[PDB]
Amino acid sequence: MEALKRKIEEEGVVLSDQVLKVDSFLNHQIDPLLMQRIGDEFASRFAKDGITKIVTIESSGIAPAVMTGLKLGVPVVFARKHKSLTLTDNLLTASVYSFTKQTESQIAVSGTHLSDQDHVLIIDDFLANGQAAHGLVSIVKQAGASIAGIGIVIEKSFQPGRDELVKLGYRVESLARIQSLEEGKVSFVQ
Amino acid sequence: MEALKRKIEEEGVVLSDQVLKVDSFLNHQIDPLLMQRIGDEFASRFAKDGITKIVTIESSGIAPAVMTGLKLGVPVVFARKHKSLTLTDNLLTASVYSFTKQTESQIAVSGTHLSDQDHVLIIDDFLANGQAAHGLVSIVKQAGASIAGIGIVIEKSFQPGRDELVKLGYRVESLARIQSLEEGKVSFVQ
Ligand SMILES: Nc1nc2c(ncn2[C@@H]2O[C@H](COP(=O)(O)O)[C@@H](O)[C@H]2O)c(=O)[nH]1
Ligand SMILES: Nc1nc2c(ncn2[C@@H]2O[C@H](COP(=O)(O)O)[C@@H](O)[C@H]2O)c(=O)[nH]1
Repeated sequence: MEALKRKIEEEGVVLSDQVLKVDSFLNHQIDPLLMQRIGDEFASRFAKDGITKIVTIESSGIAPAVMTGLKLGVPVVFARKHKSLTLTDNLLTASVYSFTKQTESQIAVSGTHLSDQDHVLIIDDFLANGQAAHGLVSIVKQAGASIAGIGIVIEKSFQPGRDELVKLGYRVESLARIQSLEEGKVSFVQ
Repeated sequence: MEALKRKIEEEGVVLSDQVLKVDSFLNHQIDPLLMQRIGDEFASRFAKDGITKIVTIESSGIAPAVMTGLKLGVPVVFARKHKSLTLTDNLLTASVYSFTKQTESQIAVSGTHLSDQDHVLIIDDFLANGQAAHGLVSIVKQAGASIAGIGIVIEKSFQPGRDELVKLGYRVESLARIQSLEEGKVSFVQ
């Protein structure tokens, strides 16, 4: 999206050659209109895939995912952080290593919100090493649901996440693909 | 909001005398259409208040706040969990005791996303004891901004939150008001 690309160029802040900060419009402060466009762009790409539900992870993935679900007319389920001490009957879980925090946590979704008849569209804000995406894929398959694809708002093409993810055979749609972050500048994939 | 009250009646699950679960459409799985209606209702109520920004807290408040922001045409800033062990200046913080998790945590907002020029609409999913609301109000005042009011999706009128905020001179707009959760049933305020 030229709209997303421009937002990144003028508002994004290059933390290092490995991290891009977009707190002004995606990760802390949210630009609703831009989110609507993002959701519409995602819906367009999966319009005829027969998606029945969208799955994301709290909390940055929520806005993009909700707008997408609004356009496609399907519910949105967001995975939540978990680790608690008790018996959670029918709870889909997965271990995810945070790329930005370098810590490991467990994400989860109540089994009751996903069924083997669901054809899911996974959505998330960033794609780096692919940990979060794999985690989501794992949760969806645990419910016996099928996966129509993976929508990413910003993908760092220079990181292994993308290549490792497409190995599974799931269609990966990244709205903005960054080739480099070197020299405090964002260069998109040509 | 009749549409919201019906959702609560048919899908809401009374957990205890103090907690209502609505994981099927508001807190885990999200119903986008309903979120949009909720967003428009809030926007309608504050249509002429001169709102410049919305402030909420991750993660359940995000969806209702974003739709409100889309309708009103303003940005949405969501407070995030923060380690009192961290630093970062200009950072606006508050201490919130989670009604449902029953644990204390620090929430924070980058001071760059709020200015004394702002006129804020605070939004959250539930109102119980007023803990989260008090945290957002503190953060907003820390930035020197003014407050139009607090939009709440589901209020438990039988708990102290609303009375406390009202007594403090804050406008409270709750779309659904519950008078009691006793006997495992939802009874709205008449
Ligand atoms: N803000 C921001 N978050 C990132 C960036 N790269 C990765 N992440 C965070 O890390 C997760 C993606 O990492 P991955 O699972 O792909 O290894 C996302 O949930 C996201 O919050 C980045 O450049 N900027
Ligand atoms: N799902 C759910 N969350 C609640 C309920 N009561 C309080 N909360 C949670 O607690 C916060 C409100 O509590 P308060 O800050 O007003 O004491 C909200 O952010 C919400 O996540 C409830 O009955 N059901």
